[PDB]
Amino acid sequence: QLSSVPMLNVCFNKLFSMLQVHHVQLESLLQLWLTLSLNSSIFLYNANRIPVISLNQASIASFLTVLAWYPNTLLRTWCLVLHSLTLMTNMQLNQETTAHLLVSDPNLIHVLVKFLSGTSPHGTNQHSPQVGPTATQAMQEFLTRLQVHLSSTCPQIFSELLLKLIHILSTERGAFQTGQGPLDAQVKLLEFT
Amino acid sequence: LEQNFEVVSVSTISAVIESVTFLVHHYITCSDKVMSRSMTRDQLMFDLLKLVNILVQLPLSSNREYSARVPACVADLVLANQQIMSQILSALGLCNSSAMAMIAISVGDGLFTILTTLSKKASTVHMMLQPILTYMACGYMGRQGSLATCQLSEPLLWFILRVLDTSDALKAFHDMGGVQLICNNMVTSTRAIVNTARSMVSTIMKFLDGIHNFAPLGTITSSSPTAQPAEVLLQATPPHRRARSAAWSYIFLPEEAWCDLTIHLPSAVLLKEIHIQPHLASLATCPSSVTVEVSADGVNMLPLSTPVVTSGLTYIKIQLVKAEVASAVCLRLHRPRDASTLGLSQIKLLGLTAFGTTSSADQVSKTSIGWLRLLHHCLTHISDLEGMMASAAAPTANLLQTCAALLMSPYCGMHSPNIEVVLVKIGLQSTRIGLKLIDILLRNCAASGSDPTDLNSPLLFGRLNGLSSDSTIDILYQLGTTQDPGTKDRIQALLKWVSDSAKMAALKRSGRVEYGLLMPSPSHLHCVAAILWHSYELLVEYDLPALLDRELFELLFNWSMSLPCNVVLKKAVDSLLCSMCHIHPNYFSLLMGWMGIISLTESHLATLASSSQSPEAIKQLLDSGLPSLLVRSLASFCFSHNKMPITADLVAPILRFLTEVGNSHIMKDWLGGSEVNPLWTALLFLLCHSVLTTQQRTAIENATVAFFLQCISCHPNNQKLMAQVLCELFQTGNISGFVRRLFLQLMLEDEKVTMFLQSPCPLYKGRINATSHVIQHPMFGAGHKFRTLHLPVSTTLSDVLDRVSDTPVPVFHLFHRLLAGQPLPAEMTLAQLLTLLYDRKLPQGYRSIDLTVKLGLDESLLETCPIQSPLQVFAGMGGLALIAERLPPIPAHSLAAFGLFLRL
Amino acid sequence: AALLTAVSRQLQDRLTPLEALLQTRYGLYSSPFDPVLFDLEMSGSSSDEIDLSDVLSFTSLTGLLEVEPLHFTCVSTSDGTRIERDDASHFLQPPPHQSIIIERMHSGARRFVTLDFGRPILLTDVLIPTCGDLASLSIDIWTLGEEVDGRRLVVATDISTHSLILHDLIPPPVCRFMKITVIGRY
Amino acid sequence: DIQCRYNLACHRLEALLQSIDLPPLNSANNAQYFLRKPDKAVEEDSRVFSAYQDCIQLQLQLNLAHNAVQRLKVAIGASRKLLNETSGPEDLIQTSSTEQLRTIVRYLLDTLLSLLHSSNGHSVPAVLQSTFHAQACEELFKHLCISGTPKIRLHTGLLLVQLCGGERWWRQFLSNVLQELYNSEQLLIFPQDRVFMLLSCIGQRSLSNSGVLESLLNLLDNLLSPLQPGVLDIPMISWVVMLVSRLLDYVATVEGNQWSFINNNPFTLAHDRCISVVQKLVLFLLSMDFTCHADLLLFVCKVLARIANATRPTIHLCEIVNEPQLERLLLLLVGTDFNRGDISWGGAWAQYSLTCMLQDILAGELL
Repeated sequence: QLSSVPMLNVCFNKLFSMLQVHHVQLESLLQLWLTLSLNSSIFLYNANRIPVISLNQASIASFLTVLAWYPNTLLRTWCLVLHSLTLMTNMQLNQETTAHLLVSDPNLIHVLVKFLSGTSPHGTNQHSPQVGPTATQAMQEFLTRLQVHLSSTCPQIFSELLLKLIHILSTERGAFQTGQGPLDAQVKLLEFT
Repeated sequence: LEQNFEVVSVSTISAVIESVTFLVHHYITCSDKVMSRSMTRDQLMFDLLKLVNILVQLPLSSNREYSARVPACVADLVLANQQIMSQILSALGLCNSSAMAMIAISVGDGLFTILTTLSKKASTVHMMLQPILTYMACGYMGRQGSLATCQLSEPLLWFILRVLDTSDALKAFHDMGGVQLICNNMVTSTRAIVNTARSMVSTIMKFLDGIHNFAPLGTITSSSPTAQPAEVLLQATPPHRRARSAAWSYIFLPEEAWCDLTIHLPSAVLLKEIHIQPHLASLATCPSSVTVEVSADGVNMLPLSTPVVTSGLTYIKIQLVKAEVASAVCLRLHRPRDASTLGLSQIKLLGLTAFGTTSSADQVSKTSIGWLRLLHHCLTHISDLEGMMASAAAPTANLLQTCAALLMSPYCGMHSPNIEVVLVKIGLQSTRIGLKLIDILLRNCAASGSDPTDLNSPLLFGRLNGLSSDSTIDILYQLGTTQDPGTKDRIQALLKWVSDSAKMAALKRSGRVEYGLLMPSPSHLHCVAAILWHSYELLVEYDLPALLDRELFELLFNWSMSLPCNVVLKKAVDSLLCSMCHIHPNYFSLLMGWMGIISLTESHLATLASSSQSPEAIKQLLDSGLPSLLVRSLASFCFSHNKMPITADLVAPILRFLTEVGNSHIMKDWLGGSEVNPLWTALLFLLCHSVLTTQQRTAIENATVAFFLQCISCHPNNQKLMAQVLCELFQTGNISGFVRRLFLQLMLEDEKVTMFLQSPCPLYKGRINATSHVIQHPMFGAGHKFRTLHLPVSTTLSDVLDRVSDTPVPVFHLFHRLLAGQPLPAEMTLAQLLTLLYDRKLPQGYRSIDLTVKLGLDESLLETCPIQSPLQVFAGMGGLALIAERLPPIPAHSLAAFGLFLRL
Repeated sequence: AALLTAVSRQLQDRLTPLEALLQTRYGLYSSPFDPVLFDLEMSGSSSDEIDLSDVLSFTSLTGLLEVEPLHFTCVSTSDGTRIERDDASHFLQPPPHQSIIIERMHSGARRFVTLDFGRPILLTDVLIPTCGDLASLSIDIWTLGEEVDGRRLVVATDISTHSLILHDLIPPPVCRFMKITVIGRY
Repeated sequence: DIQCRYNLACHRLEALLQSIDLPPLNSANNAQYFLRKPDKAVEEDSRVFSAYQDCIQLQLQLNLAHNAVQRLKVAIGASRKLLNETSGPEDLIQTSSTEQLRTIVRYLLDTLLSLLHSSNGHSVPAVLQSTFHAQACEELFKHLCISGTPKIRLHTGLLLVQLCGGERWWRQFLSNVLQELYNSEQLLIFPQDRVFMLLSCIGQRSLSNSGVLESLLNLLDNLLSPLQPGVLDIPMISWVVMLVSRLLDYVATVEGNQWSFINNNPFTLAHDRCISVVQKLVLFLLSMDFTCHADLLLFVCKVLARIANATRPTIHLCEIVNEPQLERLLLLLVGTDFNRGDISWGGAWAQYSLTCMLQDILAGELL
């Protein structure tokens, strides 16, 4: 009879709180949250889908900080990040919308730089510097959902965030000058700007 | 690496060591999920580790600001820095055994060499021990208060063994408290880890039904409408070489850069390797880069890694470091770099399913066994520090339950006998620990806390109570036979367990912790009986007749009478009764008082024989005249077809009773006595050589052949008497069926002798990886030290020593009590040895040959003639000519002639 | 029901632990220790258990104990098909399976094999397995003369989907030679 | 002569049978012994196969020779064995051969299966209720299924389906039969697995009534009752959980699949009876350690999800688990305590089963 949605909110907010102290792994928690929010919604991922599991402001801030210093974030950890961040742009917080929380957070620009300058830092095997089509599409839907959610409220902050992204990539010791990072994701970001 | 660093500043060396250590730890901890194989950055990291190895060997100057111009070393400052040592120990922890097994081309060998050089160049031993203790205490990221332990890999385990090799390192390890921390980390990791053994679920699924391709079961789809269906790519048959035509060809539009191939497996399987075969005739059509998308749900593709460059490869093999479930696999293939067409020969998805015949074809890190490997090394490396390590491991809660669960788990990296040694020394440290270990093995095997609500306390639920294996038999036997103070309390606990099991069986019969008393192991009861027999034989200091109780003997008698005769548990209780009759001669007289002998059934006769296997009970049974009464009444029943009536159903239990009591040598001499001599010819007259029904006749036939074979077994005057009886039978037309039964099985089958081996070194070849209940006599004992083999007399001693142990240089040498201090040759057989022993003090027809195996006139023993077979004595008496007369691709004329010359 | 219950109780009483060990470990359910055997049945021949998933979603030869298995030798000439073996003490041993192999089969025609027992017997049981390749089958038996005392045992147009089964021959014929004519499907 | 050779074969087979040990599948070590099939056991089983083949061939030759001897005795003029009305029927059953008893019971089972297939209403007036009660059905099921051949066992099982499907005690019969046969306290040496496949089939034939699975769940929550605050045993609880899973899968077939990886290739139960079963299953899921296996965790997840979707009010995730217990369950899913780096808690299969478990519960609640 009682809805189990608020208990799931409490325990997932707890897990996102213990993300900072290395108590829980990031990529498995993101996969679990995405799987539950996708099935409860039927199975297929859609950008026009509100998650059933609601995360607080401190959970998103801890997630962005953990991403802001996560060493050698793998590429499909990054795709889990992009799909999850799209779903938190769909997510309502109980004020300020969560897309405004994402763009207003200073860690998101470092997240985007670390994605666009990731390349293959381990270099264990010979790999292409491009990220493939799926990561490019996921980044495109994430930026599109940011644009849609902040067109009415404040598009100037999103435009300034995009310009700061291009500025940080385009300076000296950057991804644009050194040639590192995906070409496809940077080209799609340029087309979106 | 070629340069030498002499007067370089210390701060530069420390910065280099810290930065390279962090870089190598970042390289090892962060690796791609997809590995693909067709100078290297592994060589770069290994040369960096070689540079750190050179830098830690540098001597240090007195001012310590700069290195020595040319005691103090740079390795001391490496040991002082906690971050560098934590990163090195963690980086060796994430390394598997596959990288280290090259022992030095990989980075794990570089970390091992750096750590070994740090151990060698340490100023004091405690300076090397302190980061190790910090890494054990910290866990994963310094976390405490939860079910978190640091991951111990096999290379890291080997490094800690090489650190704790020296005696001062072990003493400093106890001074730091590392033994308690190892035990607590063992308990918490055993609580945290669930076993991945295949268990009994996979057995039922295997009956109800190294990596296999699942591409033919799947269906391949492409989102491009112009693409071919590509179903030939999923075929299991590989395309032939130089086919000159692509199996599937895709035409690329100029705007299109990626082509997708999507394979939907019918069920989700574990996926390990993906093999893509390009067109061999033209590698221009080979894809430039391939990325792999997998999906556990099958509709939402979460891919694996970055796109792998596949240009100029005849075969694309994509291998996952981590096997992941995938019900659907999608493959995005890039446009070729030069050609505009995509040529694929075959696509293979290699993996394993769960729950089937396809579910078939590092353990230190997965399980909690490496902590007990360290505990075993600390206990058994040096005997002087052994007691003080065992006193260190004593106050740890739930250690014995964890060690027993690791003992009877499947093999997870370390063999069961060393687990047994750890359990023996922990139980032998104190009397309370010994009684606790006896309680765990027999009555209650569960955690002392036993709190499922707490969810962080250890719990040992899931292990069956009172469960037996050969390991626990060895634990109980070594606890019983050890003559340390507190032994009497352990024997009292064993006898209390036996008494409580008998009372629980009585209450089960009445129909009114508890599971161990409800189900006793027959092997455990036989082990208790063997402990009692060998402690009575050893003349122990504690009074073993005082520990035995008359009411316990009565309870065991009623429990043995209640069980059916075919039950193994009745044989175990009868072995306990035999041990108590051996220790107490009055117990056997009280037993015959219960029998009423001054109405016998089959369980009565079985209990009488098994309790009368002991020689004092042999003497008392011979003095009571019970086998005399049975032999006269049996001869009367034979003549029919003080006297006692014998029913026809009772006859074969009487013969079985006579066989089992005639296992002994005194009653072997008694069956050659003048009273029993009419019985053999009377049995031959009873069976009539073709009244009794057919099934009764067949059963009494088998029992008569077994009885005569037990009578004549390596007893030369008995087989001489049997030859006299048989030649008198043959002298008095054609060969009957039971006569041929007797001749073949009694006469032409070679005689087999029971043989008992005693070795101080434990023998492990005969033991297997299952539980079994083989009830034997309590003089033979139990455990890996004692072996019993039932072998023919033609078998050599070399085959015996090969059967008891592999022994692939110290050599095991066979020894005998009569042959004191004289080695036995491997070339002789058991028959020549029996001839020698019958020449010496050992009586004819002994129960078992006693051989002593100790690790390191023989030709005169080889010249000794073997024991004559019953065939040899029978043909020496001349009955072979008699059976030649009575008898009615080898040629048949050879056989007919051979019979005619057997007449001669 | 009452006879079923009583004979079931006695059948439980007949069981020995060694035969039960054979049943639970090797899947062998016939009793090897008991010398007496009541009946033998042969319906389809070349651990035994039934597939409980497939069945739970025939006619058998009965008797087979006073009669004797008989070795046969194809010393008589056969046209169109040769006899190859699949890879009274001698008669008490079972005969080997000798499946006939045609080097070329061609539809809607006639072929036959011919066999000899070597001595006159009384033949009572015929078991021919069903063969979906074949349309019709017939067998001709004779003794003394080839056609003087020749008699046809059976005509079988049912050989495609039914086995040719003769449970007993009530006038038991005296036979030494047989031929079996096989006709393939159209 | 054939009797002499047969008796020689029987003696060597009896000695070879005394050479054999057999583990009772009480632990995972005996299970691994059955899974490995070691080469010493292989050569022992090959020797048993050779000796048994010699015994059965020589027994068949002896019986053929004996009936030929009896036929020639008839040919002389001696009559066969004449039957006596003075002899009682009980000694007539007693003196008869074992294979004669098997053939008689087989023909009686075929005849009774023909009676239950009657043209007049598909019913039997007396044996449906009066002749077959619970005690007689249990005893006859035991005597023909532990001791009998698979054919006669299958026929008497389907016969007992026909007679006692309509009785209300069929569910208690099946739960009791499974409990006494598969108990670790039981010492009956019988093929457990073929009887288990028979038990799955005999559950499937009466599966349209929900009472059989209800009684199985009542048995299952009776077994997990030590775990809620007793002695708990893995094997027979695993037997019960497999029977429940196979019956629920057969329900899914008669009515792709999220639980297809566990497969090799009016039913709706009440909530208040099921909730204790599912809560004890959650406690068993959280209470696994190195003594337990993830191999039972797959079935606990599958059974728990199928029961949670099976009830007419779908079991919410609130009452199935406590909030610290749910936090613990996600710690088993995500968290460096239980899966560390490359190492996964119970492998990838256990984590996938836990994910599909939570997926099925949330899909049942939200629908």
